[PDB]
Amino acid sequence: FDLNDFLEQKVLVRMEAIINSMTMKERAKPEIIKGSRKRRIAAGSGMQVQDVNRLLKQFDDMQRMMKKM
RNA sequence: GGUGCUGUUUACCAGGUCAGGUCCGAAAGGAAGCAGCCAAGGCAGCGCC
Repeated sequence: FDLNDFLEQKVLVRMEAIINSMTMKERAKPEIIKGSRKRRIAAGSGMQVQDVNRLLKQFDDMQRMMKKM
């Protein structure tokens, strides 16, 4: 279960904007995304790093709730 | 080395285009620009010089 998936699922259009600013590898291995990449993605989708982390925060809980069934 | 071809490879770090999103604006409209893609580079094979 990756971010390509999480995508298939005003605050929603902005949640796509962010993933839309990532690369295939970042969607395939979210963990590889540290500060530098966060920065690239925030500016790339007119957001703020906090916003991204937020989106990253969600996927994590969503993924975590995927390793429980 | 250069050059052509082919395969491969490359988040951002003065290429181009720029979905999506963002910014400025009452608006008309401007602006920057991620991913992609094209280009360019890297690693190689073959040919040519």
